[PDB]
This record gives sequence, structure tokens and C-alpha cells, in this order.
Amino acid sequence: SNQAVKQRIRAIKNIGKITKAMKMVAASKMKNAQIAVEQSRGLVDPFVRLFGDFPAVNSNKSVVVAVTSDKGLCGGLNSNITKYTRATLATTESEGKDVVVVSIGDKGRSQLTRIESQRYQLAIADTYKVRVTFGQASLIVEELIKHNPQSYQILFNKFRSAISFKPTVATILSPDLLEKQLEDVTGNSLDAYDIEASHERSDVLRDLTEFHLGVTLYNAMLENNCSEHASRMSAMENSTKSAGEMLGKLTLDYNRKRQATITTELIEIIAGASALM
Amino acid sequence: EAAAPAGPKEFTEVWNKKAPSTLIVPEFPSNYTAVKAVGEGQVHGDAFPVNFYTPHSILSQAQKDTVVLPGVDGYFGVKASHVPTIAQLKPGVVELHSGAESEKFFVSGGFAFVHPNGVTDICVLEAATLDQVDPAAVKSALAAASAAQPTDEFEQAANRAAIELYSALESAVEAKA
Amino acid sequence: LVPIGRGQRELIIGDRQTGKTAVAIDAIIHQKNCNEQVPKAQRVYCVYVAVGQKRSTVAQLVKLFTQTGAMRYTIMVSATASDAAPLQFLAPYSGCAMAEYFRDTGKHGLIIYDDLSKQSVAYRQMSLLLRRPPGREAFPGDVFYLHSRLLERAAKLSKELGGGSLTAFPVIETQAGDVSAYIATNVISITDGQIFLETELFYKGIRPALNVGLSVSRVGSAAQFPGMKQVAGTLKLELAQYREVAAFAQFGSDLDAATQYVLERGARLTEMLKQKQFAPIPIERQTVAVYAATKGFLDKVRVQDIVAAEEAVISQVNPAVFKILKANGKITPALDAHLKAELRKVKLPGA
Amino acid sequence: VGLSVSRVGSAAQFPGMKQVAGTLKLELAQYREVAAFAQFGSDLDAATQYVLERGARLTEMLKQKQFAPI
Amino acid sequence: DVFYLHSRLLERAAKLSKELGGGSLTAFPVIETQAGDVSAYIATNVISITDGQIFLETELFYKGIRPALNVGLSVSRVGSAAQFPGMKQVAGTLKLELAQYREVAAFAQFGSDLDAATQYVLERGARLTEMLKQKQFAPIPIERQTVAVYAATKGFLDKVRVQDIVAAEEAVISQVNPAVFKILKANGKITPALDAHLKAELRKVKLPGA
Amino acid sequence: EILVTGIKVVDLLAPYQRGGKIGLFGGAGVGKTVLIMELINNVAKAHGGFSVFAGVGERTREGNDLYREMIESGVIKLGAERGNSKCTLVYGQMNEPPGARARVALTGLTVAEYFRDIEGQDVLLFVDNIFRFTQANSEVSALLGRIPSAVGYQPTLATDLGGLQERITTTTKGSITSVQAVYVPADDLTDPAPATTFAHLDATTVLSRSIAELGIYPAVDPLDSTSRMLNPNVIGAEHYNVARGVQKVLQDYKNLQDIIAILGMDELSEEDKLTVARARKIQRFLSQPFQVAEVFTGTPGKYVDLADTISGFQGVLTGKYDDLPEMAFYMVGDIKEVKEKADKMAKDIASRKEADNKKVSEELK
Amino acid sequence: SIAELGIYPAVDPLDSTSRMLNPNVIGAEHYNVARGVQKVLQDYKNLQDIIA
Amino acid sequence: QGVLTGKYDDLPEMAFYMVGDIKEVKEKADKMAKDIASRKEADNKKVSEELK
Amino acid sequence: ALTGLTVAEYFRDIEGQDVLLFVDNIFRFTQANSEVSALLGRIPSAVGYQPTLATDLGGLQERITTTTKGSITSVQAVYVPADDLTDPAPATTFAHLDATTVLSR
Amino acid sequence: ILGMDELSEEDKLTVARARKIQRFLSQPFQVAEVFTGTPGKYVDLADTISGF
Ligand SMILES: Nc1ncnc2c1ncn2[C@@H]1O[C@H](COP(=O)(O)OP(=O)(O)OP(=O)(O)O)[C@@H](O)[C@H]1O
Ligand SMILES: Nc1ncnc2c1ncn2[C@@H]1O[C@H](COP(=O)(O)OP(=O)(O)O)[C@@H](O)[C@H]1O
Ligand SMILES: [Mg+2]
Ligand SMILES: [Mg+2]
Repeated sequence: SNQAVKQRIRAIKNIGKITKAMKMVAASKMKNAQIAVEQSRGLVDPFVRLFGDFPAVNSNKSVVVAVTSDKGLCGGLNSNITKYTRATLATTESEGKDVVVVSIGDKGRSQLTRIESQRYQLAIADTYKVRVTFGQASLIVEELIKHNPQSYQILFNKFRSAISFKPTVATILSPDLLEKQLEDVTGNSLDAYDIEASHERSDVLRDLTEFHLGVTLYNAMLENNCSEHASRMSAMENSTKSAGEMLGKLTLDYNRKRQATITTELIEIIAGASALM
Repeated sequence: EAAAPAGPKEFTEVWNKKAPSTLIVPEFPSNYTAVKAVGEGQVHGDAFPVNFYTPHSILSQAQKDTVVLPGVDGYFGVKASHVPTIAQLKPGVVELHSGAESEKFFVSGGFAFVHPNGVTDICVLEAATLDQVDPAAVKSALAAASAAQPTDEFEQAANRAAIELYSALESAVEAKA
Repeated sequence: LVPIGRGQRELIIGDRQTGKTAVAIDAIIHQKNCNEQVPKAQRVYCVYVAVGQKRSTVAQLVKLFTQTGAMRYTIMVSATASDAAPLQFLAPYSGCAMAEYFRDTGKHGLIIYDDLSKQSVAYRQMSLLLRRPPGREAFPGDVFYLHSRLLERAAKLSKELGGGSLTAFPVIETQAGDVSAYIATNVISITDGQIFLETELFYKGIRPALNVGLSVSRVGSAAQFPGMKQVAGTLKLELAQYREVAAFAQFGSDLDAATQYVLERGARLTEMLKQKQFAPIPIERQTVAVYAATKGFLDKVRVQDIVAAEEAVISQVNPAVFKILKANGKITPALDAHLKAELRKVKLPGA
Repeated sequence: VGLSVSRVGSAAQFPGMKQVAGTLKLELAQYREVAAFAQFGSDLDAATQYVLERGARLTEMLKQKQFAPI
Repeated sequence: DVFYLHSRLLERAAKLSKELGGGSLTAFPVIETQAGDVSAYIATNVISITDGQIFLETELFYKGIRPALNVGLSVSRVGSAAQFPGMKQVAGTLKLELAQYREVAAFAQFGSDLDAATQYVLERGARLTEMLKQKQFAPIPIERQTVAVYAATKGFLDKVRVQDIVAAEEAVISQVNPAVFKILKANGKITPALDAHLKAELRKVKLPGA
Repeated sequence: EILVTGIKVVDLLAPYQRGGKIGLFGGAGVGKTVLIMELINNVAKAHGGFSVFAGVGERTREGNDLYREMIESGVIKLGAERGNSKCTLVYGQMNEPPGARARVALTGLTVAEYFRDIEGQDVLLFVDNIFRFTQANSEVSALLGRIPSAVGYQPTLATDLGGLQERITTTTKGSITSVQAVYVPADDLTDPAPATTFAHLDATTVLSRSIAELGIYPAVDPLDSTSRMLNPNVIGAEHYNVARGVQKVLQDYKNLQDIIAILGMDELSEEDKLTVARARKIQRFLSQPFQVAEVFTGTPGKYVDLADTISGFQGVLTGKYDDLPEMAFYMVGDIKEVKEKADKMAKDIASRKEADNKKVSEELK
Repeated sequence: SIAELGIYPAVDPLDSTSRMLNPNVIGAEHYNVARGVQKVLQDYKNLQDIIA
Repeated sequence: QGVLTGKYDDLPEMAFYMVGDIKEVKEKADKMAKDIASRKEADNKKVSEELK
Repeated sequence: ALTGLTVAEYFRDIEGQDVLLFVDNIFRFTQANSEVSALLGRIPSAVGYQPTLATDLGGLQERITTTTKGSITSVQAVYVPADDLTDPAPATTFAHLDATTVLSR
Repeated sequence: ILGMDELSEEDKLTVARARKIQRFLSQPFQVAEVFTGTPGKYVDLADTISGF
């Protein structure tokens, strides 16, 4: 009965070493991802000061994207934004809007199917496998523009610090379908701008919102990848803590069993020798 | 005219009544920006804030005294209190002037917003500077890109973008000092 | 999975309240179900040796063996708990001498020594009171020879001696599933097979709680039904795959849609190997039910009611095919196509 | 190397072997602290990778070939 | 017979009947465990003899909480409904609030998600833990324990953070009029005319953490 | 035939027999004297015959408490009304020498056996710590000049315990329902006195220390407490199926707890999170307040009828109460009382303050 | 464990030893192949802790 | 030596199970490609209309 | 160790000084008394030790005290056998130790 | 895992205080001066309490 506890000590010890390796590799990958994230945050600002920030629009069709992870040892990231995804789908919906639900990452199709099984329509995965580039976000945005909504909702985790990840909803309106209608306040706020494009302002807004969706999507899945790494860094730190607790209790148990083993094996020898002497 | 009074402060007051009370309100990309567009000031004289961006870079976020942008109608220069503008940029050279020195950034296209408060937001995909360009592949690139034209309209568009980009690149790499 | 031939010692080892005597009870009840349909020569006469139990426990077993009718072929040797320690230590030898009458006269015996672990505790009591010096845990040195002397009497005799057989089923109780105990490792090395029953499989709904990985039968497939020698060779192979993919999916990492099909079918077979308490299945409604599971005919049936699905497979398939399967002993292609021709004309639940 | 010891220690070593073993045992100790973490190879760390590669350089040095004493 | 050794010793600690004098003998056997293992042999022998246990955990002792009473594991049911009625009034809500504090501390293995409804009981429990610890060789009379736990499980202590609750409890004992201790001692329980003056006298003390 | 006790975990997962031998296995402080006193309170009055309590090696304080509370219940009537008493007490408590504790169980059996055989009627025999019989025989057995057996015991453990326990049976003439507390020595169920006692019992109720450290009282291990009455031909198919379903849910939770402790609940599948939620719910729902624990807990104790606990556990198994929280099931009687405890817990979820003045704590009124 | 993986004969490839496994007895081609086989199997034995 | 160097990295791992030589591994790998490319035949024969 | 304690006890009792005693490896004192009890034919107690473990230790450790003349102070090296602080030799030794000084690498 | 300059301004004060505390716990010994060169410094109790 003392080789099962010994192999359990070996099991919990290699689990703890695996988990400390995972923690240190997530802490290294969080720092190399923080190079790319803080540079990509810049391009989000001109579109959010040019088009504003309008999350609760009365769109009759929206495409919602929950930016989830691929690997699953994050520790409650994808569940948190699935809660936020349905808590925005129960908020921005107003009149019977068609909502297309999309997920970026394998851990979104595992749970958005569990929440919105019928409105779920697209599943992007394997995106953080090599790296995240703007051509990749552009192709994903092209596949979202295959549908023609009046709004886009991007649900991602904004990497703030190494411990703080706030879920974020970033809204992109369709160019003259809803965006110009939300900018006119008795005249317009967009008619201050001298348009210097070739063709009409509807075409420059049609190009500009595709570019805004690609930028928002690229930054969203950079922020979510950095929060993924910094949340695996804390999930594999609590798991080393609990695998140290389990190992300490198992070592106390093993020493009790070792002492009891020596005592009973000695008492057998004394009882066998006292029957002869 | 504005039949959906949207915004973050409306979403945070409507979101309290349709969501569970445990979840705090989601953040929005307006809370992570600082310089707005309509707001007063933000120029102070001969300099003006120029945010030259890229998806993978922030090339400049200082203040400049004039910005030459390669618009689709032609090269224009943004001075301090410029007219508000949403200029679509042709493949060309942005030069950020800050005195006598000029950084010659060849962009590959994009946009450039001059806002009412005088903030210039150049927004391009790739912005190579001119020294890291080779003049060898651009000439066979123009020769080959002026050759292959099938009945596809898609390759006509891609080939027109190719010839205008490489031709502007030769125009801005054979005319340097 | 653990087939048993006539003349083999097969240990039913397990923890405290698992299905240990239930496997032994069903093997005795089933012999009454077979003795009415075979000729006079190949009838099995059972002996149940009940060492160190209550009188109340064995009075529920004679009540059970009289109710089913299995008492017509069953001796019931019972040295209970209030009996003297040399009556519990002697009762398997007394019972084996009764069972060896059938072995020595051309007939077939079947002896079940329920708790040989309790026969060793009664032998340790006599040895320690006769001042014989204690050994491992307190036991005498001769305690391997206590059980190997007894279990080697279960044989399969030659045709010069009649051709009789004696099949033993020793029962050994472990403490925390610790099969590395002293008396447990003696009988594991004596007996040919081993039927390890686990308590954590018992509470997961798997009844009989047979650990498929640890349960051996050293006679192999050479002493089983040829109709199930061919359909259950893949059953013990598909369940070997299912054990591995269910250890990794316990974490909740990934599924591959070819790894998940292994985890899908293996969960069909573990619901297929379930059986209720006092109703043994003949041999041919077993291998039809394993034919329905190892040929895909119970796919698109929900995992919750494959127990409820196979009453339909036995009821709706006509009893003409069970007679051909029993009389041939093997699914001929004249039957194998005609079996699956009728295994589509069945109303499974759900569908 | 972690469990092996010599209670005489450095007082009874070859001088000159004493000059290289002082960093050999330290470098092997660091490699043992970062041991079993070299299963993450593309999942690099760029500072533990140097001590992992040097520890693998040093443990393959100490191997010997059976009645060929040096 | 090491069970009988301790059983025949501790069984002599009885409460005799009225015709035998009414005398009593209270026993406090002390058992030292090794590494917190209370499932040892002599430990479980004496747990089967005595009427309750006072568990003293080394983790609570190393964190400065002294007396390091494991509040969840320590039991005295025979002494319950045989205790101070004034303390039995206050100690019931003390026990429930400490039970909630233990379970909202087991709920938080981590500092990352705040609830602000469990944070109330997580600060009330760290208030009561700091209230409960006392220093050595100075035992406290039962009325000054009752008044202090009355001032802890109710209000009158929410302004001090976690730090000055020892100083606040000493200020509660010193600054409250010492007649109310006499009324609590002689009446035994807290009458309505007594907890009136309890709510009155506790608001006019000056707590040092402000 | 079933013996309904009013305890949810006993009547569901390990139901007692009306003439059965019942063992309560415990580990020094896990609550088998509270459970055997609740079985006295619940069973001994609904049962119409006589009752015998044999105290073998226990506290004399508990014997005095049992005597004084059997007097004021009218079960023991003092004086000229002594013939209308329903219970006889035999006491060999732990201050007695090892010869008196090794034979007082036999005095209790003799008093019960006369009622079973000569008087011919149904008896309840409550033996508090039948382990002390075995321990007292092992105390006197070293001085009888015997070679000791395993861990330290007498060589004749199994036959001594068997000769005692084979007499506590029902016969053709009478019936003894036997409830025995069985102490386990160092929380070790493989110790030979519990491991030998396990064979003699129709219904073992195994009490755990780790269950009691979760606050779940009675601390019955639901995956180690068995009965011979958990049989679909005895208790009905619905009761058998809900008991096996509860046990399957709890076993899958126990299989999950090793990865729950390390990886947290965030790494589970969603059917696994349903398993964990329903298993925590039925773990709390097997807990129950006792009418003999109401003196030291304040909660009044609930008798739960068999149909009520069957329907309640069937409803938690099907999914009808997935909306209710975990702690609404804790220490409640029925499946109505989890709903009223959610009603009580929910209403407070707002009621936290606003008791400022208009008090009774004035200075003149 | 090798028998329960379906591999027969269930010989432990690492735990089995011979005095004939010397390079000057069986040659170097047999010895280097045997040592490389055992090296790859011990590498997988260390990697099976992190794969599972 | 072949399976250690990488000469047979293009064969399935179940082609090595219970076969004598590496010639047997090559005969087993292509026998498995052969049988699993012959699994689509029970689709329209001997369900009904059989030739006795 | 009794001989060294006598040499210290002269300085304590007769010279009236504050003496240091260095019982190097008190575990080896325990080990040697265990071997002496085993050779004398005594039945060993828990894990393997002498039945007189606490008494053979307390016979040594109770003569290292402060008297009205002087004091003896002991800096006893302690060995922990299976890195097990609940082993009866260090558990019995730690019941006497008033301080621990851990030297670490 | 984060960097020595990742820390707060108060935790760096504790690092700079503890790093000079654990330096101050060392002491040159009077018996060690025959092989270390530096003379040994006996420290009284009041000096220790006041300096620390
Ligand atoms: N196949 C089965 N299906 C359902 N229930 C079963 C099955 N086998 C056994 N049981 C139940 O499990 C309990 C234990 O069965 P069994 O009598 O075989 O135990 P055992 O191993 O002999 O235990 P012990 O040795 O303690 O008597 C019995 O009450 C029985 O009702
Ligand atoms: N059903 C219960 N409800 C509440 N508390 C209990 C219950 N059972 C036991 N306890 C707690 O456990 C303690 C031990 O109970 P007891 O029955 O005397 O244990 P044992 O007889 O096993 O030593 C009691 O003092 C009580 O505090
Ligand atoms: Mg049995
Ligand atoms: Mg008790």
C-alpha cells in the first residue's frame, strides 16, 4: 500500500514541474506579445476619434465576434467573454435583429454553440498558431463582410497589465447604412471633413469601415492573445500552488505510512521470534 | 436624424437593466483613447500632433510643423490649422518635417485624417523608409507587371495596383538626394 | 473477456461490497439453466462453500437456490462465523471432496469457495493457538500450501480417468483494492485466471464491476464459445483503446473525431457489458448482443439507454436464430448475413 | 550529480581540475534547476535556453566508455 | 490497553449528583500531534473519551492569530447550553459570521475577483479574528468578553480596518462605564434595559483607527 | 422489509432492514453516537416492541444523558409504573476493567434474546461501540498467553466477534433489529476489527471524517455505505434507480476532484460542470438536521419521509432544481425546504442594513 | 504495463539487462543499435509524463 | 537500425505490431492500406436478393 | 555524551560557570542507545527505536539546565532521518530544544 | 518572470532594505582570522538591536 502513495507523489511532482514550466513559458510569451500589442493599439485611436464609439445602435443586422483562445489552460478567459457575449446579445438587441455569432479561436465554438446554437454561423480557429498578422485579420474581416450587417461587435479581452484583463466591446458600423446616420446631428459631424478621395464619400466610408474592422480585429486578437498568455501565467501559478499543497499532504501521508510500515514489519519479527524464544 | 442615441454612457445605463448585476460593464475603445477630434485646442501654434501609424508599428506620435501626404489627387501638405480632411492616400512618400530634417517615409497607401482640432492621423498598412528599398527588383517588377494581363478583372486590379505602386516607387527612388 | 473452461481455477478477487458472490451466484443459477437443455453427461453440479459468513447470509442463498431451482444441482457447505475455527479451515476441503465425486465419475463439478480469505483467518487462529510461530501479518508459513493444496484439486481429468472436471472459483477479499496483500498474492499466483472487481467501477454504474484491464484468463480463448471467440476478440481490443482515450479526455483537452469515435464506441460497450443481478444470459443471446455492439448496429443509439436497447434486440429478433447459433456454436455465413438481416428489422429506442 | 557528495570535497582534488570544476558543478546545478523544461523547445525562453544547451553540453561530456579510464 | 489507560483516568472527571455533594471535576487533557495528524492513535483514543476538543492549528499560530483555535474543528457540545447566557446571545451570531468568513476565505483561494457582498463578510471576519486573539497570561472576565464580542458582531467597530481592533477593544473595555459590567455579571444575560445602555455607551467611545 | 428512519442518506442509499443487523462505522468524532441517538429517537417509538441499549465501553456521561432523557420521554418510567417502560439499559462503560467490557455486550444480548425467544416479540438492540468488545478481548488476550495476531490483536478475533454477532439475529419466533456503532481505530477501515465486523452486517453506514469536515451532517459516506436492501426487487425500481443515479453522480464527482483541485473548475467540460454542480447539490442535500442535534445547533431537526426524499433526489437528478444555489440544499428536510431556503436566502440578499433608530434601546421607555 | 499495452512478449526494454551487451562481445553495430533503441525509449518515457 | 535512423518513418505505427521482420512491416502497411480501401462493399449486396 | 556532560557539570557545579556543551549529532546518541537496548534484548517501540527513547533522551537533556551555581547550554547538532520531522527521534529531541539554528547552503 | 524593475516603488524599497539587512547578518569571526585575514568583530546585544 506504500507504492501507490509513492507513485502518486511522483505523479503530483511531475505535474507540478510541468505546470511551473507552463507558467514560465506563458510569462515569457506574455512579454514577447507585449511588443506587438502596444504598437497595434495606436491605429485603433484615429477610427475611434473619427467615427466615435457607438455600442448600442439600433441595427437590424449585427455580426458579433467573440475573440477566444485556442489552447485551453487560460483559466476562465473564454467563459468570461462568453458570459459577456450573451450579456451584450441580450443588451444591443432591440427589435428582432438578426445576429450572426462568430468565434475567433477553438474555445469559442465549444461554448457559443452551448449558448447561441442557431445564430452561430462561423468558426475561425488556429489563428495564434504561428502569429497574428494584418493580412490574417483582413481575410477574417473579408469573411465577415461576406455577410452584410449594419453593425459589428467584437468581444475581446483588453490586455491592460499582467493581472488586469477587461472584456471590451468594439463596435464598427456599416458605412452609409448606419454610420453616417449615427454621425448626423442636425446636419452632420462628418460633413466637417473635406473628402479627398477619387470617388464618392459612400465609397470612401465603405473602404474606411473595412479598414476599421480589420484594424479593430487585428488589435482585438492581439489583446486577447496577450491576455491569454498573462492568464495562463496566473492559472499555472495557482496550479503549482495546489500541486505543492497536494504534494505536501502526500508526503506527510507517505511518512506516516513509512513509519507504520517499519513498526508493523518489526512487530511481526518480534512476534515470530518470541514464539521460538 | 439620430434615432438611435448610442454611445458608451448610454450603453452603460441601458446595460445595467438587461445583463446580470454581477458582470461589470464592458470597456469600449473610447476609454483607451485620449486625443479626441471635436475637442478644443491641441495645436498651439506652428507645431501640430501627427500620429503616423501602421498596424504593426507606431512610426511617429510627436508633433511636426508640416506633413506632406501622397493623396490620390496629388501630394498635399498639411500645415497647422488645416481644413478637416479624410484623404485617401496613393502609394507615395510621406515626409514628416520637424525643421531642417525630413524623414522620407514611403507608404503603400492608406488614409490620412486631419481632424478639426488639428490632429493628423496617417493610417497606412506598410510604410517603408526609402533607404531599405532595393532598386533592382522594382524594374523587373514593372517590366513583368506590365506584361501579364489575362481576362480576369481581379488581376487587372491587382496589376494596376502593382504598376502604380512600383512606378511611384521608382519615381521616388530615382529622384532622391 | 475473461472466458472460463471446465477444469480451470478462476479467482474472483475484489474489495468489500462489490459483485463477488453475485458472479458466483449467477454461475450457479446459470448451470441450472444449462442442465435442463444438455444431455446427462455434460451437466455441471455446483458446490457453494460458504466460509465464515452469517447463517442469515447463507439462508438467503438456499432461499435463492430453491426459488430459482438451482438447488437440484447444488451442495451448500457452510461453516459460518460462529463455527469453530477448525470447521471454517476445513470446510473448503470438505466441500472439495464432495465436488470431487463428480470429477472422479466422469461428470462436471463447479466449486465456489466464498472467502478463502476467511479460510486463512480461521487457519491463522488454529496455528497461533497451537503455538506455531507467526509470519507475514501473522500467518503461518504453510498458508500458500493451505490454498495451493486445495486449488490444485480442481482439474480436468483425462479420458482414462473419465474426463471429469472440477472448476473452482475461489473468492478473495482485498482491503482498499490492495491486491498486494499476502493471501491475495498467494491465490493470484495459484489460479489460472483472475476476475478483479473494483468499487469505483461499481459506483459508476458498471455492474458487474469487472476491471477489464486486470482480469486475465490463462486458458485464453481456447476454452470459450466459438461464436463469441470471433466477436469478442475485437471487444477486448476496442475496450483497450477506450481506456486510453478516456484518461486523456478526463482533463478536457481536445477531441479528434477519430479519437472521439473510439471514445464513442467504447462507451457503448461498457454499457453493453452491464448486467443486472439474478438473471444470467445463456451464451447465444450474449454473443448476439455483442454482435449488435461490435458491428455498429447500436450506433445512433444514445449511451444512456443501451441497457434498455438490448432488451429490444433479444425480444424482436426471432428465437429461431438462437437455436442455430447454439447448435452450430459459431456464426456461419448462412447465419451471419441472416443475423444482420434481422438486426435491421428491430426497433431500438431513439433511432 | 545532485545527490552525490564528497565530505572531503575540494581539499583533495587535482589542482587545475579544481579550477574548472567550480564552475562545472555550478553550471550543472543551474541546468538541473532548469532540467525537464527542455521539452519546450520551440517554446523558447532565451535565457534559460543558454543554460539548457550548456548543461546538455556538459552532461554529454562526462560520459565514459567502460574500462577506458582517463 | 492504552485506551483504557486514558479512559479510566478521564472518566473520573465527572459532575456529581445532588446527593453526592454536587461537586465536579473538569479535565483538560493535552495531546501533542505530529504535523497536524489528528488521525493518530492516541489522539483519536482521547477524542473518543473527552467531551470536546480545542484544536490549535500551527498555520493560525504562525500567522500571529493566538490562541490559534481551529474554529471549524473545535467542538464543545456538552458545554453548550451550559455557558454564559450573555455570551450565548452574542456567540451564536459570532459563530455564524466566522463560519461565513471561513467559507468566503475558502471561496477566495486567489485575489483576482472581488464581489463586494462577500467582501463585507470577508472584512467582518477579519475583524472578528483580530477581536478574538488575546495575549498571554492575562485572562479576561466573562462580562468584558461579552461586551467586546457585542461590540464586534454588531456595529461599533467597522471604522477600524483590521489593525487597531486590539487597541479598539481595549478602548471599549476601558472607556465604557464599569457599572454595565456589574449589571451584565449579576443579571447574567443582557436585558433590554442593559443592551439599551450597551448601544448608548458604545457610541461614546473613541476608536483609535479613524 | 424496510425500516424507514427519517434520515435521507440512510433511507436513500443504504436502507435499513426491519430485522436487520446495522453497523455504523465511525472514526472518533464523526458522529455515530449522535446518529445512533437519532435512530433511537426516530425508530424506537414508531417500533412497538421493546428496546435494549447496551453500552459497551463508552462515556458514562452519555449513559447518564440517555437515562435522564429516556425518563423525561416516558420511555423509562420510574417507580410503580416501571412495567410500562419500553427500554432496558445495560452498561459496561469505559471506566470498567477489560473483563467487564468484554462481557457486557453478551448481557445486552441475553436481555434482548429473552424478549426475542421467550416473549416472542420484536426487539431493538442498540449497541454503542461493539468495537470495545473486541478491544477488551485483545486487552485480556495478551495476558492469557496467546501469540498475538495482526496489528496487535488476539488470534481469536473473528470467531469471538462471530460468536457474539451470530446471536443477534431474527428467528422464526422473534426479531431483533440490531444497530451497532463500530469504532474504527485510526480512521482505518482495514483495521481487522472493522474489517471483520463488515461481514456481519446487513446494512453498513460508513461515516467519514472528510465529509464531516465539509460540515455535512450526518457524515455518511454515500459511496461506502451499503445495504442488502438496495435491490430493485425489494425497494422498488424507482427507489433503486434514484439511489444508483445519485451514487453515479457522486462517483463521477469523486473521479473529477483530483483535476478540480489542481486545474480548477475552468478546465472542465460543460457536462462535467453539470456533474460537479449536481453532485455538490446532492452532497449538500444528503445533509440533514437532527432532532437530537437541535440542542447544540439551534436548527430544529427534520424527519423526512421515504417518498419525499425519493422524489427530491429524483428531481435533483433529472435537473428540476438546477436554478437553486448550492447552499439552499444544506441542512434542509424536504425538497420544499430547499425552495423555501432559497426564498429566505434570496429575500435577505437585499436586506442587509437600514436598522438605524426607532429601537428598543432608548433611555426612558 | 507493457502487457496491458498489448505488446507481447511484455519485456521491459529498459529494465532488462545482459552481460553480453558489451561492444567488444557482440560487435559495435549490435551494441550501438541496442543503446540507441534504449535511449529513444527512455526519451519517450520522459516525454510520456508531459504528453499525457 | 532502419527504424532508428528514419528509414521507415513513412510507415504506420500499427504496421510494426506483431510482425517478425521489417519485410513483414512493409507487407503489413500495404495490406492495411489495401483492407481500409475495401470497406465500402456492404452497401448493396446480401441485405436482400441473395442467390441461396 | 554523559562523559562530556560530567565535564561540563563540574564547571557548572564546582567552578560556577556558564558552560557550553556541544553534543555533536544527538541523533547518534539516540542511535547508540537504540542499539544498546536492542542488544540487551528489549522489544523495540515505534519506528525502530528503544522503548526507553524519551527516557534515555530526558536522562541526558535534563542535566543541561541552569542551576543556582551556573548553567550548561547545549548546541546539539540535529539529524533528521528520512527528512521526516515526525520521526520519533527528532520529534522527541525537539521537545527539549529551546532554539534551532539552521545553517543552509 | 517579470523583471527586477517591474516592481512597485514601495516593493523596491523593501528589496533594497532586505538586501542590506541580509548583508548585515554576516559577521567576521575572531577564530577565522588565521585564514581570512579580516579580524573578527564581537557584537554586543544593544549594538545589534540599535543597528538593526
Ligand atoms: N450485477 C449487479 N447489478 C446490480 N447490483 C449488484 C450486482 N452485483 C451485486 N450487486 C449488489 O451489490 C451488493 C454486493 O454484492 P455481493 O453480495 O456480491 O457483495 P460481496 O462482494 O459478496 O460483498 P461481501 O463480501 O461484503 O458480502 C449486493 O447488495 C447486490 O445487491
Ligand atoms: N448529526 C450531527 N449534526 C451536527 N453535529 C454532529 C452530528 N454528528 C456529530 N456531530 C458533531 O460531532 C461530535 C461527535 O459526535 P459523537 O456522535 O459523540 O461522535 P463519536 O461517537 O463518533 O465519537 C459531536 O459533538 C458533534 O459536535
Ligand atoms: Mg459475498
Ligand atoms: Mg461515541
